[PDB]
Amino acid sequence: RLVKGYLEISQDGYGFLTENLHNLESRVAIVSAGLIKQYALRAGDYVVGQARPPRENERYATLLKVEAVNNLDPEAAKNRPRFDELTPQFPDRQIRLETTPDELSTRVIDLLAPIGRGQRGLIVAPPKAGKTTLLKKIANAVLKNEPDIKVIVLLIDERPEEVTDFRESVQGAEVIASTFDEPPQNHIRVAEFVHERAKRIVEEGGHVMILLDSITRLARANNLVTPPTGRTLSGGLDSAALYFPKRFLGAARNIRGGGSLTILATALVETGSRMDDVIFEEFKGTGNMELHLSRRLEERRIFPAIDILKSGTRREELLLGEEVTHKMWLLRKVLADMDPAEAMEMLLARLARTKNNKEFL
Amino acid sequence: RLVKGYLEISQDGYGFLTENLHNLESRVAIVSAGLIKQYALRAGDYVVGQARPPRENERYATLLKVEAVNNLDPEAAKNRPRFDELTPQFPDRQIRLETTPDELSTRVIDLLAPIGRGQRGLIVAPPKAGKTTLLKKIANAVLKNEPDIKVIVLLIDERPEEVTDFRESVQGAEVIASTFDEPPQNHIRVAEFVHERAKRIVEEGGHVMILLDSITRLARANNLVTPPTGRTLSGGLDSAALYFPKRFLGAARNIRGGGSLTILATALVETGSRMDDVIFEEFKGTGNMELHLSRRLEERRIFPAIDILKSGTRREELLLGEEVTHKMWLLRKVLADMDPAEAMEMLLARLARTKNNKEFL
Amino acid sequence: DQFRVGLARLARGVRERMLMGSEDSLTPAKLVNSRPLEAAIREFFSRSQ
Ligand SMILES: Nc1ncnc2c1ncn2[C@@H]1O[C@H](COP(=O)(O)OP(=O)(O)O)[C@@H](O)[C@H]1O
Ligand SMILES: Nc1ncnc2c1ncn2[C@@H]1O[C@H](COP(=O)(O)OP(=O)(O)O)[C@@H](O)[C@H]1O
Ligand code: BEF
Ligand code: BEF
Ligand code: BEF
Ligand SMILES: [Mg+2]
Ligand SMILES: [Mg+2]
Repeated sequence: RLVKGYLEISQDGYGFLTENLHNLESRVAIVSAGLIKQYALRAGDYVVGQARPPRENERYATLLKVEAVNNLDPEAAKNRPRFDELTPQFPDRQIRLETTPDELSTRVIDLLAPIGRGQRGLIVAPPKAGKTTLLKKIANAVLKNEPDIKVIVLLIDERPEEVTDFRESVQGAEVIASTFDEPPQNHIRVAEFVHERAKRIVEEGGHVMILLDSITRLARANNLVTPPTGRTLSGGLDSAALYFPKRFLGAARNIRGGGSLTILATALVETGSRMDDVIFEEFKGTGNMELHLSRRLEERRIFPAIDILKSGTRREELLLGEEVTHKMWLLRKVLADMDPAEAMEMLLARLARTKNNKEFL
Repeated sequence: RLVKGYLEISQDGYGFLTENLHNLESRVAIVSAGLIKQYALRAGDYVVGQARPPRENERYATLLKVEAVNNLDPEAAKNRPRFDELTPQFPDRQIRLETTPDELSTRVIDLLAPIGRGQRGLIVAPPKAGKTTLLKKIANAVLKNEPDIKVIVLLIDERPEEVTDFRESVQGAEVIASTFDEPPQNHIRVAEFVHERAKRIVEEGGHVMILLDSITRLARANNLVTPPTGRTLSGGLDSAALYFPKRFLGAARNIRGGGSLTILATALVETGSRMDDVIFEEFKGTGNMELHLSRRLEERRIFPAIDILKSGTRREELLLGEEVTHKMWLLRKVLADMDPAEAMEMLLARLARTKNNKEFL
Repeated sequence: DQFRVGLARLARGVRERMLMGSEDSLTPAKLVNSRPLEAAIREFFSRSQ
């Protein structure tokens, strides 16, 4: 009998193998501390191996033998550089975005905020400004442009119907979700488990993206889980609560030893709460990509409702050739002077004609 | 067997020798209180000497003999003026700046804020204003203009890849860093250790420049570490947290008996937080040099994006001759009335022609 | 004799642990723990009247 799951090490030195729901489950498989010390396993490690039905007085099946860890043999798990010891650098290898049902949006992203592997990216928008739909487009474009990469879709504190839509529209990539019906604790647990799994995979030189809707809601859960910290930050935030979201987001990085973690998360702003704006500003100093969407641009029903001027990346020279870089510089010079809605409509009109390379020509 | 390190005296009367990482390790060398009293060693004192492997039940190596302290014989440690009693003066010894990859930057710095030995200076900029790049230029310029002076780079709460870039671009000078991935505890510890080392060296008549990126993040770590202090200052600051940053910064000074401690630090402003603005104003009352960077100039891609009018020092006469002082006075009078971006463009065009002294003619 | 008492108690714990010990890679620690008899010797030399 074979079982599979993701390793979750308990305080007692023994661990459990989890299912996709990322929670304690009756079918979780026991893993003794002995096996953990044997295979140098770590939280988030994907473990597959023969297991047996629990003996009398055993409530959970036990892993009889370890066969594969993160889809590979356990040996390499003993001798491998630790994720925290991997060198973090800039994303030096870009990804071109294209999704058939909306190529306008993917091309506009390509021209505004090119994506590389190891990206720490963020999209900032008021409610109802193309955020969730845009993230769907990016997921689809990745699953057409970067099939090799372990694409992970994480949905925190968000809408159940959106979970269903993305589950169905992600064509099989790992969609993990925890709706607003769930308490913050479930959100934090699932998010951290997914995070640890991603870091374990990237440890193996693997390429991962985490598409995190509502990183702000994750920060809210982090705040509410922070038990005192003493003083409260202005706007209702806690001083030490944001350390966990900050580390969470800053884990994404380019590795000079292979593989990387690219996290694209969604930020809410202009919500009338100092809390949201403070979270936005705090994460901006950690991220290498910001893409702004304007509420007014939505209100006119012109899409994708992107705020061109505010959007951009850092170190585009590392993801673009000089021709593309100077093209982008020319375009931004042309667009800097003129209004958001007008700018976006005009750009859509120009880009509707041809694919980006021809609109260049 | 020879060992080396920097002395960290613990609460128990015995100390440890550390490496550049500025924390506890397994390889730190034990130093008995007897040796400390014998050679008057203090925290930050650099100790080199023959050591021995630990005996059984001993966990760290012990310094069998002291050979050199602060690169000199231990006897002088007995008879030397203590750092805190060194007479402070104004910086009476200017340091000319020239860095080949951007001599316009160093030139404008010279024409806006001449640097001396014992300078207590600050560069104030919003996010993404070349603050970090300007600090890099200053470092590179010092590493040819003042190769003699012990150049220490302290990066606190900042981007790991910037740490790598400065490590490689500093050409071997002492780069100490503690990224935002670290808790404030690590930041404070490393900063204090580096500071104590610097004061110990300057006590030896030594010259030190500490280029500190993110002094405001250091203040943030101080505020987070401060256990209560009770009442909250406007902006979320703590009343007594800033005492330690203030002392840290005010330590920089001109010694009338030899050596100097100069600290050039990077400050954040226009961040939307009263906290940063209060920190800036509080430190401005202790420093002698301020160089202001404009976000709008960066948005126009005009570098160095300096706010000339807000830029300046105190007691420039001590760092400039009469001809230079009056030339700078003329230059400010002309540029006093001009708009920030356009004034910078004017100055850059005028300086692009030739070297500064040639620009005078 | 206090020594033997400690060894007997240690035999109890090591006995339970071996059966709980899934694999044979349990001799060093899963079979060995000096807390019981060590504290017993302390008890006899200090808590014995
Ligand atoms: N590119 C688009 N094309 C068509 N409809 C869009 C587009 N972007 C957003 N919308 C509309 O906006 C509504 C909510 O968008 P969503 O992105 O979920 O809001 P938010 O940006 O707050 O997540 C949807 O009902 C959808 O019809
Ligand atoms: N002199 C310069 N030359 C080229 N790029 C610059 C210069 N100054 C700033 N930049 C741009 O600004 C960014 C660095 O921001 P930085 O100055 O480190 O932030 P802060 O000013 O808050 O420390 C880089 O991405 C770079 O493109
Ligand atoms: F309500 Be929206 F999706 F932020
Ligand atoms: F974002 Be900058 F480096 F302060
Ligand atoms: F900083 Be001054 F003394 F007002
Ligand atoms: Mg939405
Ligand atoms: Mg910076």
